[PDB]
Amino acid sequence: PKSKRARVYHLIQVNKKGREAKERLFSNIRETIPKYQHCFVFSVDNMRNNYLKDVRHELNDCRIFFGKTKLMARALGTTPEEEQADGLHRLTRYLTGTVGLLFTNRDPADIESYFSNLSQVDFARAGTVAPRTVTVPTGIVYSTGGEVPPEHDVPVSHTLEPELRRLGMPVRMIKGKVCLGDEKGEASEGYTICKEGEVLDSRQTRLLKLFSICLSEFKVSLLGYWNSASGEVTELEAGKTRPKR
Amino acid sequence: MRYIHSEETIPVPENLKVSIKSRLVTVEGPRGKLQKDLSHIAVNFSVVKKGVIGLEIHHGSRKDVAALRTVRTIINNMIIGVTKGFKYKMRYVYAHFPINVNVEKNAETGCYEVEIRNFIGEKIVRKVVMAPGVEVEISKAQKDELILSGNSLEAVSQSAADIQQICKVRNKDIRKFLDGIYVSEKGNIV
RNA sequence: CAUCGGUUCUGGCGGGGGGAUAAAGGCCCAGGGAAUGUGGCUCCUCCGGGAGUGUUAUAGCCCUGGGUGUAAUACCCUCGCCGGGACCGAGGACCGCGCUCUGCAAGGAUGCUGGCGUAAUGGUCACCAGCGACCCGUCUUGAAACACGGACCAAGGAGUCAA
RNA sequence: AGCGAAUGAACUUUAAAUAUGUAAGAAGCCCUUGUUACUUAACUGAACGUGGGCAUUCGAAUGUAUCGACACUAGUGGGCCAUUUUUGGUAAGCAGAACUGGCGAUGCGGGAUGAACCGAACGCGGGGUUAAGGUGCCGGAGUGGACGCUCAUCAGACACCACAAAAGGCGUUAGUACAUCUUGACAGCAGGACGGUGGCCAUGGAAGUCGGAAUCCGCUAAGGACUGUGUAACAACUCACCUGCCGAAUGUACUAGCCCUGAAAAUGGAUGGCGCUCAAGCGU
RNA sequence: GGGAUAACUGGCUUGUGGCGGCCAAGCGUUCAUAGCGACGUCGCUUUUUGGAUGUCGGCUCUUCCUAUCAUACCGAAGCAGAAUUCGGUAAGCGUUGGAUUGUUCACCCACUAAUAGGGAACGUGGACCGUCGUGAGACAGGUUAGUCCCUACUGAUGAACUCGUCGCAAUGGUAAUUCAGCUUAGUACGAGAGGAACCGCUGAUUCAGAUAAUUGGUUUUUG
RNA sequence: AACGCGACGAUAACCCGCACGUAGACGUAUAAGAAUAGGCUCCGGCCUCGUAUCCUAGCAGGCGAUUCCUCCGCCGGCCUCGAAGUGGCCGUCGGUAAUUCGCGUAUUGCAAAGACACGCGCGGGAUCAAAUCCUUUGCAGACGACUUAGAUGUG
Repeated sequence: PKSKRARVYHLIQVNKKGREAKERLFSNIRETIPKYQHCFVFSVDNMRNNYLKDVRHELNDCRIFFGKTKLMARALGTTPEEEQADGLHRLTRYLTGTVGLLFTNRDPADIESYFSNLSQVDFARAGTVAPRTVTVPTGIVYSTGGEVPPEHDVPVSHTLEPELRRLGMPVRMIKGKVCLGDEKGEASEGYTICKEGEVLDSRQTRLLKLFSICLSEFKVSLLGYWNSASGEVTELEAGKTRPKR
Repeated sequence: MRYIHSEETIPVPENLKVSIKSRLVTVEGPRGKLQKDLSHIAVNFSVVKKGVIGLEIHHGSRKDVAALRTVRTIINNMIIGVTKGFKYKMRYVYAHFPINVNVEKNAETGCYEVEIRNFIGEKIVRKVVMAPGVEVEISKAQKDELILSGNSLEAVSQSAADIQQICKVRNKDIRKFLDGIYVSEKGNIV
């Protein structure tokens, strides 16, 4: 009838992918199943996956898929009756959460030797426990919020003072410089944005983002493999405790 | 379409005591007393679990089912206010004339009075009276910020809205004159 | 008031016929099927309550064919019987048609009882009440609307007489 | 209707409806035979005479409060409106014919009221039953029954058009056609939103985002030589798109009802009034 | 000279032109093509250098509408302040002249807060005829056309309810307007030139209702 | 509001004479408030329903018993009722089928003018308490109307 929200059409080039992207991902995974030897599965639980492009470049030999998990489960074959190879329906029992596949031809020991050695500091996603009490000083607010010494710090942009105020900080600007209390200093107390052991919600995650502070570690957990010759699977370490269905 | 049945759920925590006489719902908790009358809508109130209130409409239209969703959150807001409370942190900023704020709790009728001076140099005192049940204190953590606290969300939000409206600039450009008192933080006590 | 006649209004009852000799339905007999799935069984936040499996078990339902069965009932048509009320009584020897024939409800109301003369029943006036209801004549016009006459009463007053 | 009949409204085997001319016996028919003043090649026609049958179905139905001829005698010789058909015209009104009907010389019931609407025609009375119209009160008669719809900041109200549109309505209900969906629909939240490439021209500057043109490719799960905010340019935020969490139906365009708006002046006033909201409104 | 309509409007009127082309959802003779066709856009009017008004008035007064000029309130604008501009709610309260003119408007000038526009059956205080003319014209030519009642309201009285005193208040009318000065303040704001407002205080115009101490005016106290 | 209402002050009891006795009674009986997607309550339970609850026998309702302390009414006494004003309790007195009887009711025939007592008023006169006219006043006046004053005084 009536009293309904008006859909905002987007005058933009990129449109919905729909059914054609479904079968194309089905086709590429099937076409890569008999090409490579070992089928690896990895999990990235609550981390930004912007460095997954970096593991694309370094592992230029391999072929690594990370999309919808139910599609990747149906592509490998959930039941033992319908599948592309033996033991592939054991991997579909592994694919539960945010997971991806990794087809490789090299020695299996060399792969989790790399993935144990991979470590890059990342911005914390919402829900993790904060490992440090970070705090902007009570005076003029800089770009990094006092992480670097202020003698080597640049002041924060004036356009961010909308977003800093909206995210919760009681900040002002005097004479074009964004300051928390007085321009010289003192006056106010300061803003502590996260505590020890507090679960980080959305807003302080965004505050750590624009202040360029990283409070988390990006590591990708390898779960298991299936071999084309051997035909069976082995749980590496991760799926022993990780919920699986 | 005359829907036969529609129901909704209000969970109640362990430290509460809710009572519904006819539609007069009262929630008693750690923070105090809350009470409101909902006789203007036809709702069937029942208990269906250990700590679950049930609210049902029988043989209703779309607007009768939609009236159950608004009364779900009003009662839930009464549950939140009597458990956790509501806090509004308003902040007053000025360019040249420093706005002065004084809060005194009046002996009769028990209502806080917030009186405001020197709003762009005006000589008029602006006395705004808070609703019965909301407490106003000058914040000592941050400069030039007011904190309104209370159990009734409607009372604390109306008292905050009354302060913003009374210090409104008139006949002057609002792109140049940014003086006023504005709500900044809006959440709970705990 | 009783017994009648004419008209009329309104209640109740006994039959008959018809439709798919209603369609249904109850109780049987035989075959089939399903879930808004009975009991059972498994899982099952156990006064309790959900999920799944499985065709009558400790519930039942649907579809088809047959019997009771020419079943009942609804609906439509129809042959009658009894009660309650109102309005009316025209005509004045016999004759006619009839019938249940020692006379009848058959070409129109009799029988019985009571009331009525210091008033039965009427009249006129005044007024109240409900409903109704433009001021007459003339003239114009399709018509209204205009227009002319009307202060009131009595007497007079206008198609006549000759060829 | 057909053209598996022919031919092609102007086609037809057949044939409408619907109004509208003409006949349906005895005062009638046919032919035979004669004449004429008429006519024709000619009783070929017209008229005058001749013959017959059927008078107890004499040649459809229905009705028939008589019909016709002659003579004599009064009053009349206007129109208005509507339906249908039809001729012409306008921006729209409108003008003219023909038929029928109403009013004219006509009372009564109803439409609150009334020349033109609906019902129905008239002695004086009693009884019964209806029509048109009504049954909340004024007002006789239902606050009758069944299923829905509608809330109007002067709704609507029973027998009717213009303003008025391919119009505006985050009002409400019903329906139609396409599309997505446990291969997790739309909405939300958590995130990614890359690399050649600060792509080429312009130029203090212009890196996606003042302009002109082009608008390609790798990784993909996806990502535009960019939807907006922004900067002097940057940066940063965002959208398109994509993934994780939840979990079941959605969402686009039209259609039909009822409702709002779709233009209003000026003494105070009108569904007839009161008033009516699961109506005392609207459809059956 | 003959014929024909007794006469006009009464859900009339207002703000957005016409013509041709392109596009076009729908409907239709059988289908968006027999064709009807809005919103836009294109061509013409129309572009590259900045006077118009005939009979009328003129004034007061009453009442109403709003289509609002001012005064109150808000929304928007590079709206810094000041001054404004556009729009919306609003009829409570007010609402000019002068020059010029036949008269008005337009324009110009002055004052003011502004000196808006309308309605009130558009409020209350010849008509031929005759005579002579006929290329046109007339007529000291004619006669004729062509209207004091009732009542509402207000004021003052008023019969009856025993006279008189003190009251209540249904209903009806209803009233206040606009400007300025002091302080805020030479302050916010501003490069400068300039330049507010709220609270508080004091006057003035108009309007309404009273009054005669004082100051004018008037003298059937004829002092 | 001259056809709305209230509080208050002072009145009109005598005597003589005479004119008449329902815009609709017939048991003219019945106080919670409040909600209606709830409420009442003996705290047992109850609610569609006023289809309820009180009263109701007796010559138009007699007389006398047997028998009963129930109901009704009048006066007080003490208190209560004020939105446009009443009931309660106690005491006296009068009446009183909750049970059972006896003596009357008739021929007004099957439904359709006597006496006594009490009110409402008229027509006289006498007894009150006022108002108006009268004379003065000028706070008032078109004329009515209005403010005063006139009975011994503060005239």
